[PDB]
Amino acid sequence: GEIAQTIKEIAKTIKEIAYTIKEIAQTIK
Amino acid sequence: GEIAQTIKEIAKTIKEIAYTIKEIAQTIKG
Amino acid sequence: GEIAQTIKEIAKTIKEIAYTIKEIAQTIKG
Amino acid sequence: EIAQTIKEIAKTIKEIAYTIKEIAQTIKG
Amino acid sequence: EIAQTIKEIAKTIKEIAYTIKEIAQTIKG
Repeated sequence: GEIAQTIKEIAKTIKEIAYTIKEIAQTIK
Repeated sequence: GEIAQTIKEIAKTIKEIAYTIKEIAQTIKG
Repeated sequence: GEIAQTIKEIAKTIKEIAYTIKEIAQTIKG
Repeated sequence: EIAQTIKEIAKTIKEIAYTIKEIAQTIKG
Repeated sequence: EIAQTIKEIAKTIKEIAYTIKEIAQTIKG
């Protein structure tokens, strides 16, 4: 359903952000 | 409908953030 | 209601973050 | 549970918003 | 599960909050 699919999309995108910010932390530290 | 529309707006904004943070990571990466 | 108000607060804060990360990208690289 | 979890998310996102503003301010002329 | 997905989002956002603080400390330190 539309609510479930949107929440899944949010969860996936937040995990992408978490991976990118970890890559930034690795480049800097 | 208000809940569906608001969480869609949140999803779109988070996708904007995901693109920008990747641009930042790439500029600083050797 | 509490759920509606919290989701509104989340949406507003994420928009603030999206603008700050765009300002970081602009300051670093334009 | 749902109300409390989304309140926790709202608070954590406000913490992130403060930290990202600190980063933006340090690098800005 | 809606509750479980929102809990997973809350956990990922807490990871992001920690990582961004580590980045801010390395840049400002």
